[PDB]
Amino acid sequence: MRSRPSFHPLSDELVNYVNKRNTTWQAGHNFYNVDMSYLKRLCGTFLGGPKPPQRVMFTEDLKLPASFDAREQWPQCPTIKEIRDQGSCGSCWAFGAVEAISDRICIHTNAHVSVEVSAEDLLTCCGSMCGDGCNGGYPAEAWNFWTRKGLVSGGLYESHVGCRPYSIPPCEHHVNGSRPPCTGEGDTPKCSKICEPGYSPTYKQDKHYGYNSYSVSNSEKDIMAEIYKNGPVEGAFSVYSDFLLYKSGVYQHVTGEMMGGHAIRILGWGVENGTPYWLVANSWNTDWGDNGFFKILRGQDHCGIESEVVAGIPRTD
Repeated sequence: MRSRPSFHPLSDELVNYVNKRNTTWQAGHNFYNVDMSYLKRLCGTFLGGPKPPQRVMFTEDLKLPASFDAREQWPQCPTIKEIRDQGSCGSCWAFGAVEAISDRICIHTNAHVSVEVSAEDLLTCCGSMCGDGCNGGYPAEAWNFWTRKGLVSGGLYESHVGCRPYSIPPCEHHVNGSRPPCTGEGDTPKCSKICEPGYSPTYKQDKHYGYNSYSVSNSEKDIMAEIYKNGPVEGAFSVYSDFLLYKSGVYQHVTGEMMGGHAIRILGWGVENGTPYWLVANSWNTDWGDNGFFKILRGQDHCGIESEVVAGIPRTD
């Protein structure tokens, strides 16, 4: 083994090609002046590991809709619209986890009470359990740590929102070459069991605990029913070099190298011109894709999209 890290990103010919082929999506340049170490740490999820049981979806007598956008169902739970940034930290497994966890609280805690769960608290305080912090991690075990120990509040970098807000700064990858090259590097922040000054409750007071962690079957129908009945879920999929260039439409892998495994948050679905899809949000800001979101081919375990859906339900009262 010998992973060769370097640079010289996603060409134009890659974009141009993806277009001339006429797949269900159109490319463009998202990352500019970025180091391939960046693009890699961006995809920070290992695939498989410790699948949590199986939410035996009671599907039979549940006339699901043809299309659905969780942002439109629960409009009072804004966490659903929010797109985050993992920085050059393969903290995405922690991201899909807390992004959804955040929604579901507002949804199950009486669709009326929002809080941004700290991707920092989980990223830094979990441990081998979840894996390697910014170097990759197990989505399954994020949910599990939530249920296990809980997660305090904590919004975007320098947002000053919550117990522990993400201290890892984002890089302007979607812009200018005059600034510093975005090298995907750094280390995992140290687990500081303490909220920032200004915010009250304390840390222990602020910890939100889940009730259980579970796997949604590998079934389009089942996944749809988890999302409809309980809100967004967290999945994962293999990122090929062509995906980083996604701009709009329904993503279907055409060309590209197997960059790595990256986690996600599925919040909806639909059909875009005879092309069924899943409405998913990313952890690489609002400049990538369509306002941070992208649509991937549904019902074909495309890139493993429907094979790692883990979800959880919060503890009542």
